[PDB]
Amino acid sequence: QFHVKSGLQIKKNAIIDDYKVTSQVLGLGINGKVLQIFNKRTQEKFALKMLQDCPKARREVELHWRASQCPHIVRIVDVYENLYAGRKCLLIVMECLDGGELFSRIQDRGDQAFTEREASEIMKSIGEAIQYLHSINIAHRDVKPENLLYTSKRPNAILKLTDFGFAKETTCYTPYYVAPEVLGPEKYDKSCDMWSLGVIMYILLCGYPPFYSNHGLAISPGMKTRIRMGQYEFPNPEWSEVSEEVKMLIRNLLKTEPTQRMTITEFMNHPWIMQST
Amino acid sequence: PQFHVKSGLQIKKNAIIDDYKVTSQVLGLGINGKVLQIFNKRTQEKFALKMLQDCPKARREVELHWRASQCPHIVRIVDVYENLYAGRKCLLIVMECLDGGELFSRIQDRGDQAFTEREASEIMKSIGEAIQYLHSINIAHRDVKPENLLYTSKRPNAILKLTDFGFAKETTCYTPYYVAPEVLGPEKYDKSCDMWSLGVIMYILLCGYPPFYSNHGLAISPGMKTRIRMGQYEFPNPEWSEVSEEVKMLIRNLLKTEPTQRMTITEFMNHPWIMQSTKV
Amino acid sequence: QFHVKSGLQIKKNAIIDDYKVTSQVLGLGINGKVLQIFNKRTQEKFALKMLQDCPKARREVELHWRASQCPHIVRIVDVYENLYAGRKCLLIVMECLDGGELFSRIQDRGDQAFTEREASEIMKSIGEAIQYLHSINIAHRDVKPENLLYTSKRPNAILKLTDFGFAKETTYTPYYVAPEVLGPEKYDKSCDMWSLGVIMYILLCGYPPFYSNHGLAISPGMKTRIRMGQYEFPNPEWSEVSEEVKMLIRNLLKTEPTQRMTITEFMNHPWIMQST
Amino acid sequence: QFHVKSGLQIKKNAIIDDYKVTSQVLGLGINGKVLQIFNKRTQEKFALKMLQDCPKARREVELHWRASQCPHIVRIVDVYENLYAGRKCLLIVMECLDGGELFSRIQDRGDQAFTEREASEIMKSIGEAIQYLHSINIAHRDVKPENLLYTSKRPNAILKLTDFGFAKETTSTPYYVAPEVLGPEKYDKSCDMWSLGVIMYILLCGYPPFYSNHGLAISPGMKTRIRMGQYEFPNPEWSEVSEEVKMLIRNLLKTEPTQRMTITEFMNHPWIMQST
Amino acid sequence: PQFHVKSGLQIKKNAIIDDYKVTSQVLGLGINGKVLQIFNKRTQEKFALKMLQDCPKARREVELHWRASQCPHIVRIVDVYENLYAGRKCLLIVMECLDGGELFSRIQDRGDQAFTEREASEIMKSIGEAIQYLHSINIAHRDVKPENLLYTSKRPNAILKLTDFGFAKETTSYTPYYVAPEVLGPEKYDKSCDMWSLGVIMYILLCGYPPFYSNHGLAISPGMKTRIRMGQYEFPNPEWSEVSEEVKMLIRNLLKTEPTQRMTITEFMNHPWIMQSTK
Amino acid sequence: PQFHVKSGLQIKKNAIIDDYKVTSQVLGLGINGKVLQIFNKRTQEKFALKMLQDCPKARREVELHWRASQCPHIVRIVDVYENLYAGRKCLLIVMECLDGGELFSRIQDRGDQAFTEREASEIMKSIGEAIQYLHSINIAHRDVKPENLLYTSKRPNAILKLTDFGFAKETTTPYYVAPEVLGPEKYDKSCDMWSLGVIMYILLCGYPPFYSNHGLAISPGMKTRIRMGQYEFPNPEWSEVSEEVKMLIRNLLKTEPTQRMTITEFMNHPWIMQST
Ligand SMILES: O=C(c1ccc(-c2ccc(Br)cc2)o1)N(Cc1ccccn1)c1ccc(N2CCNCC2)cc1
Ligand SMILES: O=C(c1ccc(-c2ccc(Br)cc2)o1)N(Cc1ccccn1)c1ccc(N2CCNCC2)cc1
Ligand SMILES: O=C(c1ccc(-c2ccc(Br)cc2)o1)N(Cc1ccccn1)c1ccc(N2CCNCC2)cc1
Ligand SMILES: O=C(c1ccc(-c2ccc(Br)cc2)o1)N(Cc1ccccn1)c1ccc(N2CCNCC2)cc1
Ligand SMILES: O=C(c1ccc(-c2ccc(Br)cc2)o1)N(Cc1ccccn1)c1ccc(N2CCNCC2)cc1
Ligand SMILES: O=C(c1ccc(-c2ccc(Br)cc2)o1)N(Cc1ccccn1)c1ccc(N2CCNCC2)cc1
Ligand SMILES: Cc1ccc(-c2ccc3c(ccc4sc5c(c43)NC[C@@H](C)NC5=O)n2)cn1
Ligand SMILES: Cc1ccc(-c2ccc3c(ccc4sc5c(c43)NC[C@@H](C)NC5=O)n2)cn1
Ligand SMILES: Cc1ccc(-c2ccc3c(ccc4sc5c(c43)NC[C@@H](C)NC5=O)n2)cn1
Ligand SMILES: Cc1ccc(-c2ccc3c(ccc4sc5c(c43)NC[C@@H](C)NC5=O)n2)cn1
Ligand SMILES: Cc1ccc(-c2ccc3c(ccc4sc5c(c43)NC[C@@H](C)NC5=O)n2)cn1
Ligand SMILES: Cc1ccc(-c2ccc3c(ccc4sc5c(c43)NC[C@@H](C)NC5=O)n2)cn1
Ligand SMILES: [Cl-]
Ligand SMILES: [Cl-]
Ligand SMILES: [Cl-]
Ligand SMILES: [Cl-]
Ligand SMILES: [Cl-]
Ligand SMILES: [Cl-]
Repeated sequence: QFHVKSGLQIKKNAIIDDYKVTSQVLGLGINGKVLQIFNKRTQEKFALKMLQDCPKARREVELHWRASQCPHIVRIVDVYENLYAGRKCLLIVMECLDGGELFSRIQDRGDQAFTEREASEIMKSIGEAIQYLHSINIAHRDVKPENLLYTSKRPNAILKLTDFGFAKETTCYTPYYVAPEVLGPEKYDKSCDMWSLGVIMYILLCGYPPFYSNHGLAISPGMKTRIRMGQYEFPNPEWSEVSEEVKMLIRNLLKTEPTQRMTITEFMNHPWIMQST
Repeated sequence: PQFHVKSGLQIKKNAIIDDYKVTSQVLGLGINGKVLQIFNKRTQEKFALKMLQDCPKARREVELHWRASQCPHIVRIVDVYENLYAGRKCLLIVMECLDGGELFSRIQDRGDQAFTEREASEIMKSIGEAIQYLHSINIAHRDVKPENLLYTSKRPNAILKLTDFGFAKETTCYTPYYVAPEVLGPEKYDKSCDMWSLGVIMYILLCGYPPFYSNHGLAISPGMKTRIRMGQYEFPNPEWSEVSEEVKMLIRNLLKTEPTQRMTITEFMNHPWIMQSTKV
Repeated sequence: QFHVKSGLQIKKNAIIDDYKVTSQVLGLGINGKVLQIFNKRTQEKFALKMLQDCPKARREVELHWRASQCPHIVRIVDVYENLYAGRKCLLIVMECLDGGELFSRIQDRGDQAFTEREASEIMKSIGEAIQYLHSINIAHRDVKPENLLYTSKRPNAILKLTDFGFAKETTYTPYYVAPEVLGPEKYDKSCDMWSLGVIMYILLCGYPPFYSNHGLAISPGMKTRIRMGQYEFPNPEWSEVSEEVKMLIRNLLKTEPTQRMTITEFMNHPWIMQST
Repeated sequence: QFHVKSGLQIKKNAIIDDYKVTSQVLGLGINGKVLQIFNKRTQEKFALKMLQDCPKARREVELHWRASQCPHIVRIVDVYENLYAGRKCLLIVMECLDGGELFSRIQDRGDQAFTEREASEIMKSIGEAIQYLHSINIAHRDVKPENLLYTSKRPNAILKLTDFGFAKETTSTPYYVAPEVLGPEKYDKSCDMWSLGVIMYILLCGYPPFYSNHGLAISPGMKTRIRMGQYEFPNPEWSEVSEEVKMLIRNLLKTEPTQRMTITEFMNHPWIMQST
Repeated sequence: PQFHVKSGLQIKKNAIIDDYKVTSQVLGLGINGKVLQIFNKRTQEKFALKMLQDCPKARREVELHWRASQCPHIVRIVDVYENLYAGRKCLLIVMECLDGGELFSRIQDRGDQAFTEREASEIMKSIGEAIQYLHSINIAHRDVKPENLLYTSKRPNAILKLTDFGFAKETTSYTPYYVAPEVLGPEKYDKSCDMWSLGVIMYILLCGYPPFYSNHGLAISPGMKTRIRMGQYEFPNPEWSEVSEEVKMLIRNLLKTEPTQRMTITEFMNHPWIMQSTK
Repeated sequence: PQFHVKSGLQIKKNAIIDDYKVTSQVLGLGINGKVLQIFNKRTQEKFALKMLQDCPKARREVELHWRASQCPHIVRIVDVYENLYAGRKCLLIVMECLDGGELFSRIQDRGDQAFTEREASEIMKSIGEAIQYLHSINIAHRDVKPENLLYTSKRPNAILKLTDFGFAKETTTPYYVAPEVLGPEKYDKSCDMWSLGVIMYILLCGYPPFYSNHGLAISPGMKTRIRMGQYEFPNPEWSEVSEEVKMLIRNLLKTEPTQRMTITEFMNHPWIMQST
């Protein structure tokens, strides 16, 4: 169900005319740091992402804007094109997400990890952001708990997808019978986002990832070949009481062949995900 | 024919629904999009909305229509919006309403009767004013046909306006006084197809039927294609008996199969038969 | 002992020497209109498709000829190469299919729709035409009710696939060579399988799995529902429908063409072989 | 208007099975000599053009065949593809044109030349062959007295266009589509119109509008006179010649091909129309 | 119009100062170089010298001009020298002197009075003779204007001569009697721009002002440009009232915006209004 | 030298005549367009308008001028409009007025008298401030000359400002990275350094270091004297001129651009800094 949304109007006035820009770093993005800023008129707190103008920065702003129209993606308040040291730069003003990352909520749990009902609620809210992106032909390509931020510390807080630094747009017949591959032959794979959901889901349940380096390295040749081969297990200490329904859902998202992988529509209609209502 | 400084196109980014109430009543069907009926939320005034999915062809239609819009004989653009729908950008052209019906309708209403040389000269002058403006700003409409010329109102003082820039195309070291046109701006003869269309419309106004058609009611047939390529048409005596040598020769010059042999819009607008209905 | 079919012999004499060509339009094809003609000697009625000679017309005639050798594809009687208006043209003489299209038989049923046994018999006869094409490396690419015509109005009438206007040709130790090593294919046959899934859905309920909500021919919503695989089996009509046929439809309506069911798997499915 | 014509069926049997091929040369074409042959069964005399098979020979046969369907172009009886010295060759069997070339009837008249009435009739029959070719998108490109032969010596003989050695195909909202939008011309039919202007001039006085002053075949002066459009109507011969035909010639001898008269305009000109 | 055997161009290599006295008095300014006043050392006679730096464009101007020089209506080249000056090769074109002033001066001197149809047809006929020669030898001048047409002397029997081949371009890269022009030589450039220039000069001769100009006295304006492309000009009634429809139709045919619709030089030279100059 | 956050260029689309009264009084002539006198309709304030037809070179002038405009030594851009005229897009640059005259007018008014080392260093320092800004933001003006340096007012507190970006061009471990590794230069800023050397020479004596002996605009001799580096400091005028400024001129008039002095070295030279 889609509606008529407004287009992006890039403001050209200096951002300092409207906002007080502090040097408090709220976070670090793929293509730029996120600073804490304040509206000069309302005194309201906002987050500012600073990108040097270039084709990759123009893509991030453009794709984030189209996605922003969804309650599960971090809202863009304004976008400014300003000059600094004779170089153009894009300044994205976004809403504040003070509830912390999903990475933090995961670390705070530790070895305790989450229940199948707690994990299905988290996965359903991540899946709502992915279903929106995929429905508007956008693959996030960097879905991880560090990029999913809570709006507030409250128990009614919304989990929001952020950082479109790696995002990519993924795009003579009778309408009723036209096959999907005939309509839009895919430029990029959304299926990499499905693999990320499988990785996050596995972590939510036991507290560790399905693939890692045995000696705590960031990446190792062994970790790479285990990913390529699909070499992972559900260790018995933590995975003992976990249902074979969620074990099979993870198996379908961690399929090494992207065309064998589960789609976002299938994931959002899975009983284990829909249990949350 | 004097030019002035006109404003550039400022595409509005706010959602069109903030300013207008968009109805689903289809006012007409364009080359690249349907025209719907909308209402200004503040003034309650009725407007027409053309919806195009953003792409290079849609950007061309909006850009060329805007430059042409600056003429009283082309449908006026009130505003242009760039909005999102289904995660895709789209251009929404708000235009004035043309409730007087198409010139095609006024043509079927006349049937076998057709129009007089004074009535046709009236109509052809107003189409020619729209074409003279486009050609003067290096734009070839490329789809000049009665289904695209609409009347502003049903009144007898209504203006005939050119619409739909779905096929429009832009057509573009010496002493200024003496420089030949081909030296200034070399063009690929896109404008001359608009001159051919005037010849076809002129022929239909004077007799009720077209110079070229398929004998067995087909939409297009190989025989009809060869008749256009060869320049095989006639002025059947029942209807063309009373028609002057002057307008028959004007039609012969617009229906020249060789585009370089065809009459220009300046020559057409200065032809005595077209100037006969000119209020000096 | 040695099973071989004859090649296509394009006749060059004027078609009017052998047939009386009427202007009664029997139907409208992708690349040409079908006319009603009569054999001058036998007075028998035939259908004539007229194509202007060109590479696309030569492809339609060539692929339809190879397919014609199957009882489930409209038979070609003769092919003529004649001149008209100084242009070469291919005139395909075919058998008459007076039983009406499957589109008509579907519309005539309306909300009543078809039983699981009636639909499986229709699907099995469509599948026989597709299995033949795929076995000779031809993808039809326009499989829809409008291109499936019945031979006669009788209850023993055969459903035949027509119009090869979008058809396209799709093309170590022998025992162990994998299919992708022998003939690497474009992935054009799988769109025919999607078409079977759509026609099967329409048969069991009377409406398609994907349509524009506001009756449009095509809408951005309809496009994204196809790409996402957004369809359901509404409970009023799909209440008593078996989960066997629901699973068959799910496998043909897989958005990923490589995940889709092959014609061989479809023809060996118990619900399709239920017919016998 | 146009009708359904038969296509070309190239015979593969040896031509000597059906005809006796004599060595009497009937004429010399652009790409081959025309020999005198006889039907073995009927003893009837025919003309045979021999071309070595190649793309240019295939073009001549193909374009001549499409044109042959007109009473003003030399009729093709049969076309054979045979082998000689291990090379394929096309043998075109045509009807005999024993009435002599238009070149001969011109030379035989000499200084006497033709009347405006006689020249109008000749020009109308040449124009009928050109109107057919141009209507089917073929430019002959070698229109000249030597290529226009009479069927017989009788006064009711038909003048026929021959030799497609230089002929070339000129191509790849309905009511309002301009000609240049339909078929943008690959070649110029315009040069055949220039040739009609030259022949018409020769018919009225006995000499051409452009020639080399020192009897040469071609000279730099003759070339610049053609490019400039430098010709006149000398008073002894063109004194009593009407300004109607002088204006017709001026319109066909326009140096700018797009300014030149079309075949439709030529065939509807009162001076040409007067014959019938 | 017949042609004869002319001698080729022999570029002299001796220093020009061996044969001529070169003064610094500038006689005029050309597209590619200034025209100086020189004197033949032996005969003491007055000559004009164009100095071009040697390069492919200069070699083209000399080559093209040389071919055209073999005509009484084009400024004659007396000699061409290839010398070294400032360590660079250069071409020095010695031409005859045209002391009668430019046609531009004769036009300015008349002012509002302009020229009669008899006077204008004599001027136009002499310009047309230079263009007919160039077009016959496949050369388009491409800068035909009153400033490039100079008179031989101040006398009333003076000949008008075409000068400056700075923009000139060569326009070229079956049965003889019947071969069409487009089959012989298909165009490399169009001569028809020269025909447009004749139409403009003819309009100025008959009335005193051009058919196309900038309304605010600018050298060139977007309005002037679109008036040219469109073919937007008129024959204002004060001046064009008594002007014949024969010469107005001649101007209309030369100012056709479509070059293929435009009149050829042969048609122009055989037009009764142009031929009237010799009854 | 510190940089700050500046606003980007917002090209206005409304007709300029809605906000300004455009007069035909020509204030000056630029590289790509004439500068006219205009008045703000609301404030009645006087402004300068440069009119350029939209094209890549015009878009470059506006874009580079805008980035440079952020410096007090470059003519300020008030607004930029994109309007239509004769169906063609055009860029209308509204700038502040510089009514104090060009540096050129000041140099001509001095004549043979010339300027002392102290006032010539003051002029050079203010030109160098505009060049230091451009070079710091990777822009080479490429047309630095007294005609393009205008005074804001006739007052004694007037600022000398650089104008006309008609020839301007963009020229593009942290502690240890060499400049050539960071930004390898696309064009050359060093031609602006040569221009400062020429202007400095003129200020001190009244004539340029390179000129045509026979008063020509440009001559082959003048060209080879520039390429060779053939100039001198004639004794009448350059007798009491310091060897410090003679050496500064020698370093800016180095024929090899890589041997030439940078803007940072020029701005830190004692003779330039003497002004304070
Ligand atoms: O990288 C990880 C790792 C553990 C938890 C997480 C983790 C990663 C992202 C998120 Br968001 C949230 C958790 O990553 N490794 C590999 C490794 C090897 C050697 C030294 C360091 N690290 C890992 C470490 C310990 C375990 N176990 C100890 C507790 N009992 C069960 C198994 C499993 C994997
Ligand atoms: O299509 C047309 C047609 C007639 C009028 C118009 C027409 C088209 C667009 C506009 Br906007 C306005 C009129 O089109 N045909 C061909 C055709 C033939 C058979 C069946 C359907 N159509 C046509 C019909 C009759 C004639 N006549 C012959 C001469 N005597 C008068 C009648 C001419 C053309
Ligand atoms: O287009 C179709 C349509 C219905 C049936 C078919 C159809 C198509 C091909 C064949 Br072969 C045979 C049937 O198409 N629409 C959309 C539409 C909406 C508005 C106006 C026109 N069209 C449609 C309409 C109603 C339903 N409902 C039926 C009862 N349950 C709830 C949904 C479903 C689809
Ligand atoms: O070529 C021809 C020529 C004459 C007749 C024909 C001719 C050509 C094709 C056909 Br099919 C039928 C006749 O061609 N020349 C040139 C030429 C010049 C000198 C020597 C040989 N040839 C020619 C000869 C005489 C005249 N004159 C006739 C009387 N008035 C003065 C001019 C004109 C042209
Ligand atoms: O440029 C010219 C021009 C007039 C005459 C000539 C001229 C040019 C080349 C030659 Br070689 C010989 C004469 O040029 N302009 C334009 C212009 C407009 C405004 C200010 C400056 N210039 C001009 C044109 C027409 C008129 N008139 C209108 C019609 N009635 C008579 C007066 C006046 C001036
Ligand atoms: O062009 C110049 C010139 C002198 C001053 C300027 C000048 C240039 C730019 C600015 Br901003 C401001 C002044 O230009 N010439 C050559 C020239 C010669 C003849 C006629 C025109 N031009 C020049 C003239 C005289 C001298 N001198 C030699 C040394 N003793 C004093 C006189 C030097 C050069
Ligand atoms: C009190 C308080 C605490 C935290 C925050 C907060 C922190 C980070 C972001 C944010 C809003 C948007 C975005 S976007 C983005 C971000 C952030 N952080 C880095 C990564 C995930 N990438 C990105 O693009 N709000 C606000 N207020
Ligand atoms: C009461 C009432 C009756 C009719 C109309 C009316 C109908 C169609 C259009 C129109 C205004 C602009 C345009 S533009 C355009 C159009 C139309 N129609 C289809 C085709 C010709 N193409 C186009 O671009 N106004 C409005 N109100
Ligand atoms: C009495 C009677 C009633 C109907 C028919 C009848 C109608 C359509 C076709 C047909 C035979 C072959 C083909 S082929 C073909 C066709 C048809 N129709 C259009 C589309 C589907 N495309 C095609 O290629 N027979 C014959 N006789
Ligand atoms: C008694 C008798 C005398 C002459 C002829 C005769 C001579 C030439 C041709 C001909 C028939 C066809 C063609 S075709 C063709 C031809 C000829 N001649 C040469 C050139 C013009 N080129 C061609 O293609 N018949 C027949 N019978
Ligand atoms: C007393 C007196 C007054 C004038 C002249 C005089 C002036 C200019 C030229 C000339 C001879 C040849 C050429 S050629 C040429 C020229 C000239 N001028 C500039 C332009 C038109 N371009 C050129 O190439 N004679 C001679 N003597
Ligand atoms: C009363 C009064 C007197 C003078 C002026 C005045 C003169 C020239 C310019 C100017 C403002 C900007 C620019 S920009 C520019 C200019 C000028 N002049 C030509 C050259 C240097 N190039 C350029 O780009 N103001 C204004 N008001
Ligand atoms: Cl490891
Ligand atoms: Cl027809
Ligand atoms: Cl919908
Ligand atoms: Cl000769
Ligand atoms: Cl103007
Ligand atoms: Cl010098």
